Amino acid sequence: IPIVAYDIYSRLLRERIVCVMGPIDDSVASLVIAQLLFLQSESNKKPIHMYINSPGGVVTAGLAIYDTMQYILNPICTWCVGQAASMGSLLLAAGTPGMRHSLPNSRIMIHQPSGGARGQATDIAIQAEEIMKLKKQLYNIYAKHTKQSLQVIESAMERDRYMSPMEAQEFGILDKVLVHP
Amino acid sequence: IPIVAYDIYSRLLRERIVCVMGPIDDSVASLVIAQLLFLQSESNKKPIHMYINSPGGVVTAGLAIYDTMQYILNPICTWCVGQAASMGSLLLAAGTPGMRHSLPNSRIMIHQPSGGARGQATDIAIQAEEIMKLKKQLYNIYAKHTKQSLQVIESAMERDRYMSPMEAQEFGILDKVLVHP
Amino acid sequence: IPIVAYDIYSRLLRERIVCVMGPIDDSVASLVIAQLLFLQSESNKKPIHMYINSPGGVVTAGLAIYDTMQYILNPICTWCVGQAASMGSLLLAAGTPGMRHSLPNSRIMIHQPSGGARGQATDIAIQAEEIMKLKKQLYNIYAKHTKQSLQVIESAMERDRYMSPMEAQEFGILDKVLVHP
Amino acid sequence: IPIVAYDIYSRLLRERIVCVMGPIDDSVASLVIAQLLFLQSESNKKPIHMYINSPGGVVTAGLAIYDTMQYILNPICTWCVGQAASMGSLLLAAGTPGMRHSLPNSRIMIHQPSGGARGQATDIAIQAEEIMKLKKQLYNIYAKHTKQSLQVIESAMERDRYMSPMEAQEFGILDKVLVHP
Amino acid sequence: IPIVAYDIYSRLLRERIVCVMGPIDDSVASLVIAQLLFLQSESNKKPIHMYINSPGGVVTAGLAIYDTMQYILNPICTWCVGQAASMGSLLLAAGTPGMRHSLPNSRIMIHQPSGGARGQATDIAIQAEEIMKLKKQLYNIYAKHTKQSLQVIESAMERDRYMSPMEAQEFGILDKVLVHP
Amino acid sequence: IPIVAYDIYSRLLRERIVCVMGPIDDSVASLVIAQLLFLQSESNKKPIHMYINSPGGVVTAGLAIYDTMQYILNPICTWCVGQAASMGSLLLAAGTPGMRHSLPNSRIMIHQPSGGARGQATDIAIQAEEIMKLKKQLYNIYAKHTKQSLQVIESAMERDRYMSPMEAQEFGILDKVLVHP
Amino acid sequence: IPIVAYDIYSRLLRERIVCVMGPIDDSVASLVIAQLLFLQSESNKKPIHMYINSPGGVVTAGLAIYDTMQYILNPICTWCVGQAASMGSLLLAAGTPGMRHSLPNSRIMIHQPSGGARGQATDIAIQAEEIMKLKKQLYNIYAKHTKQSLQVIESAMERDRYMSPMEAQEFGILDKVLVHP
Amino acid sequence: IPIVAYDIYSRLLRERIVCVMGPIDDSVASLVIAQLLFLQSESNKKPIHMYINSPGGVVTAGLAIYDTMQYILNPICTWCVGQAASMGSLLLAAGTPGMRHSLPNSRIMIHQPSGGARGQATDIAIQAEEIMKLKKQLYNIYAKHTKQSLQVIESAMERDRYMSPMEAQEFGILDKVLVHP
Amino acid sequence: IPIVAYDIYSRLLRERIVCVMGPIDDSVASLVIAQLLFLQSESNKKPIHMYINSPGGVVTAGLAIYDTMQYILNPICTWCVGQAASMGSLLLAAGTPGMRHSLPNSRIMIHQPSGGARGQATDIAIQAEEIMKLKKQLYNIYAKHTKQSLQVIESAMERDRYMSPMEAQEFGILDKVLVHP
Ligand SMILES: *[B]([O])([O])[C]([C][C]([C])[C])[N]C(=O)[C]([C]C1=[C][C]=[C][C]=[C]1)[N]C(=O)C1=[C]N=[C][C]=N1
Ligand SMILES: *[B]([O])([O])[C]([C][C]([C])[C])[N]C(=O)[C]([C]C1=[C][C]=[C][C]=[C]1)[N]C(=O)C1=[C]N=[C][C]=N1
Ligand SMILES: *[B]([O])([O])[C]([C][C]([C])[C])[N]C(=O)[C]([C]C1=[C][C]=[C][C]=[C]1)[N]C(=O)C1=[C]N=[C][C]=N1
Ligand SMILES: *[B]([O])([O])[C]([C][C]([C])[C])[N]C(=O)[C]([C]C1=[C][C]=[C][C]=[C]1)[N]C(=O)C1=[C]N=[C][C]=N1
Ligand SMILES: *[B]([O])([O])[C]([C][C]([C])[C])[N]C(=O)[C]([C]C1=[C][C]=[C][C]=[C]1)[N]C(=O)C1=[C]N=[C][C]=N1
Ligand SMILES: *[B]([O])([O])[C]([C][C]([C])[C])[N]C(=O)[C]([C]C1=[C][C]=[C][C]=[C]1)[N]C(=O)C1=[C]N=[C][C]=N1
Ligand SMILES: *[B]([O])([O])[C]([C][C]([C])[C])[N]C(=O)[C]([C]C1=[C][C]=[C][C]=[C]1)[N]C(=O)C1=[C]N=[C][C]=N1
Ligand SMILES: *[B]([O])([O])[C]([C][C]([C])[C])[N]C(=O)[C]([C]C1=[C][C]=[C][C]=[C]1)[N]C(=O)C1=[C]N=[C][C]=N1
Ligand SMILES: *[B]([O])([O])[C]([C][C]([C])[C])[N]C(=O)[C]([C]C1=[C][C]=[C][C]=[C]1)[N]C(=O)C1=[C]N=[C][C]=N1
Repeated sequence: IPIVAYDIYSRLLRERIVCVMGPIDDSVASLVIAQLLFLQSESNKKPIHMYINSPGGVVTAGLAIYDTMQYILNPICTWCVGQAASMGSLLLAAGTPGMRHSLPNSRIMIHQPSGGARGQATDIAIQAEEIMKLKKQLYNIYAKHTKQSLQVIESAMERDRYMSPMEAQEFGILDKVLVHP
Repeated sequence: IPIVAYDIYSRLLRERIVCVMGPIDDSVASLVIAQLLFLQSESNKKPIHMYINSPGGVVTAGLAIYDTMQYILNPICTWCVGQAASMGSLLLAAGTPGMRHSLPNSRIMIHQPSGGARGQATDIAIQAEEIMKLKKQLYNIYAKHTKQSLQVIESAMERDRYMSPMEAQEFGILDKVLVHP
Repeated sequence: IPIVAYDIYSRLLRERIVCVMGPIDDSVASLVIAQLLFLQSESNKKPIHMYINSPGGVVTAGLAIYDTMQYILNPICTWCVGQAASMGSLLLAAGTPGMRHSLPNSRIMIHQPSGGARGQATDIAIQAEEIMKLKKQLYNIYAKHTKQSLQVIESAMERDRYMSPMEAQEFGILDKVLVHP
Repeated sequence: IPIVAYDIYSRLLRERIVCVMGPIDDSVASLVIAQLLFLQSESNKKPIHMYINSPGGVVTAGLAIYDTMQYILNPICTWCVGQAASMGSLLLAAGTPGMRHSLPNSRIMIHQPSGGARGQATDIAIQAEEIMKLKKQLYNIYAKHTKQSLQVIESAMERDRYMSPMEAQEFGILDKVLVHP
Repeated sequence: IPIVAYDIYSRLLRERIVCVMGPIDDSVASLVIAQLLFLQSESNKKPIHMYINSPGGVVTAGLAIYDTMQYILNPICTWCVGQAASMGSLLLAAGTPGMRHSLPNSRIMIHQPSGGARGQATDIAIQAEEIMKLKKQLYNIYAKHTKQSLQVIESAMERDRYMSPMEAQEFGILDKVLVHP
Repeated sequence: IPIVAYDIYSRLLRERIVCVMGPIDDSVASLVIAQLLFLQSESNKKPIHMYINSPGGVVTAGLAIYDTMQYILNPICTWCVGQAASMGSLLLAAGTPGMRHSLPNSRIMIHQPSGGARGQATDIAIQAEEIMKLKKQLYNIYAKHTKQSLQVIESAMERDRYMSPMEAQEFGILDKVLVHP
Repeated sequence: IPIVAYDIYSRLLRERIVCVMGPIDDSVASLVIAQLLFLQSESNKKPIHMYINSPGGVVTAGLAIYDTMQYILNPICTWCVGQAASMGSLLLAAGTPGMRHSLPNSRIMIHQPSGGARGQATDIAIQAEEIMKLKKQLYNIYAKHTKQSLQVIESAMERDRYMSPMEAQEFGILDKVLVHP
Repeated sequence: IPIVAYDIYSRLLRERIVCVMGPIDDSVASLVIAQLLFLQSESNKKPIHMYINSPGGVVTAGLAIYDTMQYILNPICTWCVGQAASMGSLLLAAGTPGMRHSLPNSRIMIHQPSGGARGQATDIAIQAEEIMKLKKQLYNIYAKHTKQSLQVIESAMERDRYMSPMEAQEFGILDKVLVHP
Repeated sequence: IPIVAYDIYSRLLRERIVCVMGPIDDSVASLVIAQLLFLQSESNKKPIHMYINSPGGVVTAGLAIYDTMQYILNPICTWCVGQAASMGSLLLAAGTPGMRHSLPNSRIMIHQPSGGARGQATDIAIQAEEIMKLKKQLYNIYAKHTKQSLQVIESAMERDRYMSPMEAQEFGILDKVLVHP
């Protein structure tokens, strides 16, 4: 990591740029929330830019970031660079309307959640009930921000669904596919 | 394994004695069914003795043995030696009425089934539905042979429930606790 | 393995009983085919009994057994004991019409094939084309023996589909659910 | 970890924000207590904000934090971000009354403690007695802060019990579910 | 294993000699019970000789053997060769009165049972209750055959208690310490 | 492996049936050659039946079998059961003209050889020259028995090429696709 | 570890607070002694606060800390936070009389030392003699600071003995159980 | 890493030199994009120099860098040092026309993408469709910057194709092969 | 690493001394090139000293360094300390004529390149062609700087060829063997 607020990510932080890179877990989520709360405290008016290059991650860690993005007053511009899959595509869609961007060659992928269950039949019934609830929760989120109906969402996310940026724009995950500024 | 129809288990087979020992898996189940079908073909009238010392095992392997025991015409005497837990307690209860035996110091344990699930939320919902069906199936079997109501069965099997032979007799899992012949 | 044509499976072979137990691989398939060809050479008229307790296995190994069952002149009675999943459910359905049996508590499961692919994009395109062809092949087989239409087959096998013996009979996988002979 | 009191968590510390993130162990507990004692020494009047995103952890480490929260004079606002399970849900409930918050999409889970025992029968009897005492201890804590009766607590925590924020508010684990400030 | 009913242990079986050697598990217990039932069927009058050299083993496997020894009509002579610890000392004490032997340099050891427990606090409470019951069970057995009071048994077995053959005879575990026949 | 010249493969050997099953290595090749030489010595006139279910194997081991098949005077009938890939498809094609068979659902696959090289640049140049020679060798063999030109062979084997039995017959790998005898 | 004498533990050191956290080994002991000697050199009059959250540790490492606590002139206040087991409970008891504190929900555990021995019988006799001496040493220490007789100490520490803070106060391990300052 | 903006890579950053070294993954891509955005913000007019020594890497990580290079207004000079294979050769070709350089002894390699697929046949069909789309995408990129037709691109990239710098210049991957400045 | 531009290698960098130590890989090559470009930018006239102690390394990483040495305008003095084998001997020979040095007891070794190949026969033919080209490339480099004919080079490098400094000077790898300055 190179040095220029000294190391390169801190130097970008002064620009109000937050990088969401790689798998999203609790540690990653913790960091991003900290930066979003810091950037809100520096000012509640200036936009924040979130650059997303992620294969996905943990649902509750992603929902933590998503709630933080909704809760802070700042407008948030989201940028898909390279890929946005699972949680990364959800966070991309959660950007302020008219402020959700992709580069020309990024890939978007959406799908239903996956997990596991163990134990006695009663413990398994509880855990299956919980992942079903989370599935419905996530589908509501995607319906809200993309404006697609629940039926469309359910049909699209049953299996892995890869999108080009133009397809994603048509779907409602993002607003602009920009080549040059 | 010692030699006396030559090795000691084959020598017992001539007595119409089948040994169900240790964990019950497909291989074990395969063997026991083979011996039961052989002993039926040698005669459909003479009783068979099943000696059970088992910690439990795979549900479908156990249900395979259980169905074989019901299907053949021979009366089957069951003997609890040492322990009968999970499937072993179910097979013990499945013996011909009035022919289900324990030695004085054997332990019986009954409980609900356990397992796992993996994959997408839809795959998990299917697998949880399947272990729930198996649970209801097994509870019906225990209710049939012990004469307890379903409510009693459900209450008893929610957690691990260890029994002395006298308790098991009271429950209806077995008929006789014998010290000497 | 006990001794009574001496060991218990050889002793059953004299009864024209073939055991298909556990995962189906090339070795298992090799054995079963050998026994079927032997039993045909001993006589082409007498029925053969195939007892199936299997979680599934390799497609080509299973198709090897399936072709052997069709090719020999003998009628083949199939028996589901414990479970028939994947290839095991297909082999169960491949028994001579009116001769396909389940015990009361067996579970049947049907689903589409699964696999993997690796290499260059051209190698992956070839391997995906091959598993697609195998899927269509298998669906034709199930349609033939169950008399369901292809559409029904495709709908049923998209995900894991567990069946009781009565459901399986309704589906057309088997003819008789027998409690006692 | 980015740099802006220089690194991002230290920069939040100046805001009197303590982050309780991931599994709670002795090291984590040590850190949180240190920060709480530091923030009390900086002033005993100003509130402290505890942001909780935790799957749970060690009972004594969690009880250490819980006692520290009760002992210091400062009011403590608790924030559920993402999830609060086991100890995390207990620490969330331990916040100053009227000051316990969740974001809209957080999950709360409550359950009884789990552990192990080994050794001679006398050693096992001691260890089982100890985890039983800890269970009663924890149930008293939850009853105190949620105002539910012990009977309700015992019924709810026998198995894993997941809650939405509104359900948690109804239960008494938290006071406010906030979308925007 | 050398050959002389051909291999050396089978050749001893014709003498009505059963060898209980090494750790006692289900497999070992299965074998010994099979031999005891065979030797009873050959005649119910002739004594059986059990030669014991064991460090101990599984409680239910040992109790299986112990019940078999009580159930068969034959008198059983027990021989301590080398050591009898845990279950081995219990099986030695279970021989027919006046027929329990040690060689001059054998060691006897008695102690309480050991085990483990895991899971939720409710599961641990059940498992601890079960090992306590087994402890009381075993102490009753030792009191019966040695004629010591329960209080003496409890005091002696709290910790590992090694005995010479003469001490064991004084205790009541055995009757004769023989140098030459 | 079951017993009926006693075990099932030996019992088939008396029928002049050789089984080529699974991966082809030196050991497998050794066995098959031994059986072919034995069956020739029993008579040079009677046909031999080779049943092939193989994923492939070592080139020199396969070429060993192939040369043996050409060298012995007996006509050889080849049977594809399940699959014939790599060497297995070559051995299938090497059967006596008009005597090469597939079952209806077998898969045939043909491809070029694969391997590795290591060492100094001079050692690598030698090893690459050797696998190139082997490639040309094998393509000549396939051209001979299928009657396709070298150009066709080279085009077909550049990548993995799966065939149905009818396609294989069209290609010239086999003569008859038989459903029933 | 966060930064505010800069990192949080150094910042507490300026308050004369020493943290004894987790397992006590030579490294941990080295650190604590260094801090105690530093804090004595800064002044011999001002009290030191030792916060203890420990599962236990090495006897000689703990005795090193204990001797340092006795040797320095400063009064030492000890605080049980979360747990004090083994050496942690001993160090808690070693605080200046009237200055030994617990929070309400801490657990105290006392027990005898444990270890191992290896080698020749002479080497084992030496090592057993050494752990016996250490046991007597430790029991004298506990008797001194708790004012219990040796007999009481020996009885209490034979097995693991868990205490609530009030029980510990009654025992004499600590003076005050404080809820709020 | 040596120190002279202090460490050697930061010291080069002040020269507007970005190093793309070794395998290209998300972390590497993240860093390079950060530096490119920083260098654009320092001025949009001054050229950037990208030094490439890479064996290749992840497609989406590489496409992320490639899109960033196109999006920023600065001209970008690319330098092949040592090797440019896979993504490294693509990034080399993506430099500003007339500004793409190689040293005399660098090797360029181009080839099609590689990957894997797993799961059900439907999941495999989706994943194969996705790598096919990515292949077409990449071939369009190479056609754009090298000015070769798609047919030429497809023919060249079917297998690994190594190039000297002069060959690469002829192909259109680069403009200048420089010995001295 | 000790501190005196602060750590010892940075302190030498101010002397225009670059250390090439141990195996040469991409990371090592990256560092050396960075330092050479930095030292050129500080001035294009002042010589650079390269101290070489290397067992060898990756060809393209070494060729990267070699091209950098040729490209920069500065004269480069090379010093063999301890050993120069493979790439290390090539880099030693690449120093400015009259400026290539060895200490008295250094060992030089030259040999041909080594590697590996895998895959289909076509992939292996490509990879063997590539290592052959690299071999010819390297032999041209050695011929250029040592002034030996290609025939001499080929003969010398077929096997490992160790040289004393005087032998190396005779060969033309270096100019001066210095005892004292
Ligand atoms: B995605 O592919 O990243 C996807 C999120 C999408 C639905 C918005 N991720 C998941 O579904 C994860 C997968 C995972 C499981 C286990 C560890 C790490 C990642 N599922 C969960 O996180 C999860 C959480 N609670 C219950 C079940 N599954
Ligand atoms: B018992 O304790 O043996 C119990 C049977 C009882 C309910 C009559 N066994 C099980 O429940 C087993 C546990 C197991 C799981 C996995 C491997 C081996 C054993 N459960 C199952 O076999 C099972 C089968 N299908 C679905 C889910 N679980
Ligand atoms: B079943 O669940 O057993 C199922 C067969 C069903 C469709 C009649 N099995 C498979 O689909 C197997 C799974 C498997 C993969 C790899 C090793 C072992 C088992 N699939 C294949 O065998 C296969 C074969 N060729 C290509 C792809 N997949
Ligand atoms: B929770 O799920 O985090 C839960 C706490 C809840 C009851 C408030 N955690 C536990 O119960 C832990 C689980 C655990 C065991 C072992 C290592 C780490 C975590 N139990 C204990 O910590 C514990 C402590 N002492 C005795 C027994 N169990
Ligand atoms: B002895 O030392 O062999 C002793 C038996 C004695 C009391 C007559 N053995 C045990 O107590 C065994 C130890 C053991 C545990 C686990 C695996 C193997 C051996 N205890 C048990 O077998 C047991 C059984 N059920 C519950 C708890 N412990
Ligand atoms: B096939 O897929 O089985 C194929 C044979 C076909 C061309 C008739 N097999 C091979 O090409 C084998 C693959 C292999 C390599 C290493 C171990 C085992 C199998 N190739 C060789 O055996 C081989 C032999 N000598 C040199 C190079 N490769
Ligand atoms: B306690 O549980 O931490 C306890 C101390 C108590 C008696 C005040 N600890 C010990 O007894 C330790 C256990 C241990 C053994 C080996 C490594 C680490 C910890 N015993 C000893 O340290 C020890 C030292 N010398 C001889 C024997 N045992
Ligand atoms: B090259 O050799 O680096 C090449 C890129 C070229 C086509 C411009 N790389 C790939 O094709 C990579 C290989 C790889 C696979 C898995 C992990 C790391 C690298 N392929 C992919 O990244 C990929 C991505 N999505 C789907 C399939 N393959
Ligand atoms: B030397 O011994 O360091 C020698 C270089 C000499 C010819 C100037 N090294 C090599 O030949 C290396 C060996 C190596 C292989 C694999 C990893 C690391 C080192 N060969 C190569 O680097 C290479 C590169 N491309 C193709 C084949 N071999």
